[PDB]
Amino acid sequence: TTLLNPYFGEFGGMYVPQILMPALNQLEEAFVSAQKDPEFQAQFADLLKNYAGRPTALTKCQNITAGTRTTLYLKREDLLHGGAHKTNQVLGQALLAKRMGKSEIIAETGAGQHGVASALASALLGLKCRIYMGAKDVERQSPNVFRMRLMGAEVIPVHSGSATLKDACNEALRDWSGSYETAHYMLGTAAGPHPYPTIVREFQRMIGEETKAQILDKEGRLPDAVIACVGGGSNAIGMFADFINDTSVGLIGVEPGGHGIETGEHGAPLKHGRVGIYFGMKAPMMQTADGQIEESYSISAGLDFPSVGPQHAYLNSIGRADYVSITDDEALEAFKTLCRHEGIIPALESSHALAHALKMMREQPEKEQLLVVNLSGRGDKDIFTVHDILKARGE
Amino acid sequence: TTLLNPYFGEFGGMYVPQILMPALNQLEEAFVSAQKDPEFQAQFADLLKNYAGRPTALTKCQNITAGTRTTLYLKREDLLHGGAHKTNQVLGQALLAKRMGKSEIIAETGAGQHGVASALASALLGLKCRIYMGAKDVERQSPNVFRMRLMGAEVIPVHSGSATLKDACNEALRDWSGSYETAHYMLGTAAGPHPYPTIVREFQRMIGEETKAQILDKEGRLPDAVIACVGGGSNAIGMFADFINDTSVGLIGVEPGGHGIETGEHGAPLKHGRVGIYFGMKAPMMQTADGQIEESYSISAGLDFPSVGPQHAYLNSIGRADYVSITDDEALEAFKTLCRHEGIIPALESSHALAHALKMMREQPEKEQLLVVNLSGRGDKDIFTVHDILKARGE
Amino acid sequence: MERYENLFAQLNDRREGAFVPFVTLGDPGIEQSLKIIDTLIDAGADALELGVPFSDPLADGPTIQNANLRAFAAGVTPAQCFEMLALIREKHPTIPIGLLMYANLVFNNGIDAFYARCEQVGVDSVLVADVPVEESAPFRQAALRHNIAPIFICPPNADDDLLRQVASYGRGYTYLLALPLHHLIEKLKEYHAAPALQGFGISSPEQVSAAVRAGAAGAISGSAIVKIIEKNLASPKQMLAELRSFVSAMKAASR
Amino acid sequence: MERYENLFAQLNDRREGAFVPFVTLGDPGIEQSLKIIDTLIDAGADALELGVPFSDPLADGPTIQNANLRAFAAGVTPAQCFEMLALIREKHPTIPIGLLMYANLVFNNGIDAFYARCEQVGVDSVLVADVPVEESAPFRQAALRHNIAPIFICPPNADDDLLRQVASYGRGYTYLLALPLHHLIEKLKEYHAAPALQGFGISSPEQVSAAVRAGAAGAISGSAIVKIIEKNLASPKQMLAELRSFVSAMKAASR
Ligand code: NA
Ligand code: NA
Repeated sequence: TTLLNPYFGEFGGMYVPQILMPALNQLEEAFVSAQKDPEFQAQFADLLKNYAGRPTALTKCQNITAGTRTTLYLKREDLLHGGAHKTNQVLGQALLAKRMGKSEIIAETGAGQHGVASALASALLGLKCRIYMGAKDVERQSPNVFRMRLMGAEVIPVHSGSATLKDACNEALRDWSGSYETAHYMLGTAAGPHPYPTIVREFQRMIGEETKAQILDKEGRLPDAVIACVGGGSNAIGMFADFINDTSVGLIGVEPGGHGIETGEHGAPLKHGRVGIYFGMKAPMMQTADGQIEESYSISAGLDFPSVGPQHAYLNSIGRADYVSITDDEALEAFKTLCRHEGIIPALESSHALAHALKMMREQPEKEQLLVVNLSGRGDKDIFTVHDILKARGE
Repeated sequence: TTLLNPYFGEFGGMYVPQILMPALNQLEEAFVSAQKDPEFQAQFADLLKNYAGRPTALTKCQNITAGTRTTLYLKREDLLHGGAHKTNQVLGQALLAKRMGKSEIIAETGAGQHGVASALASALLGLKCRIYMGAKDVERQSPNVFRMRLMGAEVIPVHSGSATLKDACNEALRDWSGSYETAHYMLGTAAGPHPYPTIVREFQRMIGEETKAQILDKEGRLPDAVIACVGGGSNAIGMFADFINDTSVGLIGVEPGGHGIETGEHGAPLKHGRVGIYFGMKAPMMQTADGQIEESYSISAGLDFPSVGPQHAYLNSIGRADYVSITDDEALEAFKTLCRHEGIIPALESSHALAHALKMMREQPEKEQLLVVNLSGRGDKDIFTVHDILKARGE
Repeated sequence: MERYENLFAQLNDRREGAFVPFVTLGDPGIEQSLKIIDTLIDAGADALELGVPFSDPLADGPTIQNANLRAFAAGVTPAQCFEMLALIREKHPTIPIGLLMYANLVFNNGIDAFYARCEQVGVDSVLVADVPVEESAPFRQAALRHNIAPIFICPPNADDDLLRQVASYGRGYTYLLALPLHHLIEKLKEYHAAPALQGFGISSPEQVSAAVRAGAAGAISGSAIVKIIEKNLASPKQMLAELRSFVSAMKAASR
Repeated sequence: MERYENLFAQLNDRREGAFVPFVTLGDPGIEQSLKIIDTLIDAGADALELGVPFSDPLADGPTIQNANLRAFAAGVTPAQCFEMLALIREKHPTIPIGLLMYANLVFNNGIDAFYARCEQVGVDSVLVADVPVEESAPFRQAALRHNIAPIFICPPNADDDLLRQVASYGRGYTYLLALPLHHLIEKLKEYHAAPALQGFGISSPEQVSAAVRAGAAGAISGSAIVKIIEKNLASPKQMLAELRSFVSAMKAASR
C-alpha cells in the first residue's frame, strides 16, 4: 500500500529490493504530510525567495526572433543560486529530511551539478552531506569536487568497475538501505522509484507556476508551447506541471541527439529506447537487445542519462507532450546564438531546448507563435568544452 | 561650466586633456536629462528586473553568527545576471549611450569582469563593443576573453610596455577622444573624471535602496552598519548612497590589505596612499615619493586598483564613512567560512567585506549589532585560485 | 518447486538442514563455472543459487559485482546462461536450482517467456532481487504458470504485514536476511511460509548449525563461495579443492 | 615667458616662423639627450618643448611612450630632469624652454614649489597635458607667480568659448592642435591670444611653410624628432646627423 499512485499509466513503480521499501514508504508519508503543512510550505518559500533568489525572471528575447513572427521568452533558472534549477528541489528535499528527523544527506552525482546542489543545501540546513561519485566523473569534473568539499560535503569516489553515475547510484542506495533512519537519499531528477518522480515534480513546479503568472502579466495569454531539455526530466516536468491541464499549451521535451540518433550515440531513450525496469522504475531506457543497460552520450553531461522520468513517458504515450531530439551541433549553435544576441551564456543542457525553439522559428518564420524556453542553467561551466570544440574545428 | 558639481570636497574633478572635455560635457548633459526622463527610468528598470534579475535577495546568515549577538544579512548581488553588481551600471551606461545616439561601446578591463559586463550589455542592446585589455591581463584571464568574444565583443590586447589596466585605460581614452560622437566609453567603477563617479553611483544605488526596504521589512529598523569592499568604489557607493543621510547607519568600506599594509604589497590607497591627480581625478593613490603611480596588489584581481573613487575619499575625510583593510589570508578565511556554513561561494573581492564583518562579530561576540554585507559577486571564478593556495600550503 | 518440496521432506526425515551455495554463472568462465558447480554438488550442496550476470547489479555489491565483471569479461550472455542451466539439470536431476535475477532480464523478452524458458531448462525457483512483494504480482503469476517457485526476501526491517505476504506469496523457500531468528521463524511457521533459508552472513559451520537450531530449514552462503573463487583465479585446481573443503564443512554442520 | 616675447618679436622682424622640436628628457639617456638637445639648437630650433618622463602618459601615446620607457630604463628622475634643465639654460640663455608635464608631477611636491623650481632652472613655459582650462586656475596662478607661461591646447573640437578662454588665460604661445587653421588663427588674433604654434602632424617642410602662411607664428614637431631618435638607437652619431638634417630643413621652411 502507498498513499499516492506510484504509476503514471504503465510507467513508474517501486522496483527496489524489499529492504528499501520502508525507506520509500517513510519518505512518501513525510512528503504527503509536508504538502499539507502550511509551516513546511512557508519555510520552503522562505528558502526559495530569500536564499535561492526566486522568483526568477522571464526574459523576452527580441534580438533572437527578429524578422520572424515568433515571440520567445526565457524562464531564467540560470539566475537561481547555484546557477541551475536543481537548487529548487534540493532545498525541498533537505527540508523534508529534517522533517523526518534526519541529520545526514546521501547523494550521488555524475556531471557534478547535483552534487554541488546537494552540498549547498546541506551546508545551509546543517546536514552532514556525503556524495558518491563515479571516479571517472571525479576526474572529468574536479572543479565541482572542490566546490562540494569547500561546502563541507564528503565526496566518495566509486571505483566499481565502470566508475560512473550508475555505479555511484548503486553505492548510494546500498548506503541508504542501512542508514535511512538517520540519512535521506537526495535523488537528483524526476526519476527513480516512487515517490521521487512525484516529489521532484512538486518541488520544481514553481518554475511553471511562475512562468504562467509572468506570461499572463506580460502577454495576456498562455504560451503556444513551453520547451525544456530532458535528461532525467526534472526541469521539464517543473515547467510542464502547471500547464498540463491547459490543453492549448504545447509541452515539448528535448532529449539529446548526441552525434545523431542514427549513430547510436545519443541520450534519447524516450523516443529511441525501449521500456525496461531499472533505476527503481519501469521506464524507457537505452539497453542492448538482451537487456543490459546501454551507455548514453551527449556533449552535455547533464543530459547523459540512459533513461527518463516515468511521467514523461506517460505524457508522451497519451499525446499530451511531444518529445524531440537535438544534436550536439544544433545545441552548440544555439549556445553561440544566445551568447551573441542576448548576452546570456546558457548551459549546454538548456541549449538543446533553445535549439529546438530556434528550429520552430526558423523553419516557419511567418508562423505567429509565443514560445517559452526553460533556461535551466547557466553555461559558464561549458565555456571550456565549447572552446576546445571550436578550436579543434578551426574556429 | 558643468551642470553638476564635479567635486566631492577637494576630491574628483575632470583632469583630462582638453580634447576630451566635450565628450565629458555631453555625457553629463545626457545623464542629467536621463534622470529626469520617466521613460529612461522605465527602460532601465525593465532591463534590471526582467533581464538582470533585480531585486536581489537579502539573505539572513544564521549559521555564521551562531553563539554571538550579531545578526548578519548578505545583499545578494552574486545572484545578478553575470554574477556581480557590475551588471547594474553597464545596463544604465549602455542605455545612456543609445540616448546620445551612439552605436558603439569602448571599454577596458583588467580582471576581465567589467569586460564581460560591458560585452553582455552591448550584446543585449545591439551595440558594437570593443574592449581594451592589457595583454598580461589577457593571458591571466583567458576564460573571460572567450566569454567576451562569445558575446560578440572585439577584444584588443594592449602591449604598451606594462600591458596592464592603466595601459588599457589610456588606449580606450585615446580611442574615445577621436570617436566620441559615435562611441561611448563605459568606465567600470565609481572613479575617473566627472561625471563618471556620479553616474556610476546613481546606476548602482538600487543596491542600497533595495537593502533599506528589505531590512525594514525583515527587522523593522535600519542596519547598525553596511559593509562593502572597495576597489574603485562602485559596489560600496551603490550600497552606501541611500544610507548617507541616515546618520545612525555606519558605512564601512574595506580595501585590500594584500600581504599586509606594512609589506607595501596592498591596494589600500584611501587609508595608506597619498592624494594625487591621475585617472582623470584628484584622489588618494598609490604612488612613489616623486609622483609615479605605484602598483597595487591583492589576491583578488577586482580590488587591484591603485586609487579609489573620490566620493569615498570625501566620505572618509568628513567621517561619514570608515575605511579599513583586510589581508589576503583574512579574505581567504572568510571565503572558506561562507562556503562551509551557508553554501554560498563568494567572490574573493566580496570576501574582504565578509571578513571584516566576521571580525566585528568575533572580536565582540556579546555586542548586539545588525550588519549587512554587500555580497558583490559570486566566487566560482576564484575556486582555482583558492585551490592552488590551499594546495601550496598543505591543505 | 517440486524439487524443493522433495528436498525438504527428505532433509526433515534426516533431521537435517539444507546447505545452499551461491555462485555467478560463467564466473570465471563457462567451463570453469560448470566445473565449480559440479564440485559444489559433489561436496554436498543440497541446492544451488545461481546468478545471471547483470549490467548493473545492487542487492549484492562487491564480491559479487566482480564475479559479474569476470563473467562479462568472458562474454557470457543470458542465452549462454540458459544453456549452462540445461546442462546442469541434465547432469543433476533432483537438485533444486534457484536463479537470482534482476527485473530487466526477466522483463526484457517478456515475463511469461522468461519463466517458460526457466521451466524448459529445469530451473526450480527465481528470486528477482529488485521486485518487492508489492510489485511482484505479474512475476509470481508467470512463475506459477510455469511451475517455478517465486522466492521472496524477508529482510531485517520486516514487519508483520510483510511476514504474512511473504508467507502467502513465496514458494520453494523463504530467503531470510530486528527479531531473533527464532521469533521470525516462529511467525513464518505460524503463517505457513515456505521453509526458511537463512542467507545473511553465512560463512562458517557454526552459523549453519545455529540457523538450523533456530528453526530455519537451512542456510544460503554466497559471498564466502565467490571469495574462494576470487582468491584462486590463477590456480583452477586449488580453487576446486578449496571449494570442496568449504562446502563439505558447511554441509556437515547441517546434520 | 619673456623669452617667448623676445623670440616672437625678433621672428616677426625677420618675417619668420618659429620651428620648435619636442623631445623627452633623458631619452635615450642623460648625456645623449643633452647631446640631442644641443644638436637641435645648433641646427636651428627657435625654442624647445621638453617632456618629463611620466609613469603613465596619455596625450601622447606610442612614439613618445617608448621615449618615456627608454628614459625610465636609464633611470631618469624628475630631479635629474631639473638638473638637465638648469644646464641647458646655462648653455643657452635666450632659447625659450617649455615643459610638457602631467598633473601629478606638478602636484606631487606642491604646485607652487614645482613652478618655483621651474623658475630657478630657467624654464619659460609649462603645458600640463591633463589639466583642461576648466581646472587650470591654481596651475595658472602658480605659473604666473613664478614668471612661467601657462600653455593651453586649442583642440580641433574647440568652440568659441574655449577660444576666448585659451586666448585670455594662455601666455607665451598657444598650442594649436573643425575650422580651417586660417579662421582659427583669425579668432585667436581677434581675442589677442598668445602667438599660435601649430602642433598637429608637423613632419615636413611644406607643413611648416603652410602653418606660417595660414597666420600661425610657427610649428611644433614632436613625433618626427623622436622617430629619428628611435631609428638610430644603435648609431649615436648617425642619430645626431639625421637630427641636424631634419631640424635644419624644418627651420629653413619657416623663413
Ligand atoms: Na535521459
Ligand atoms: Na583601490
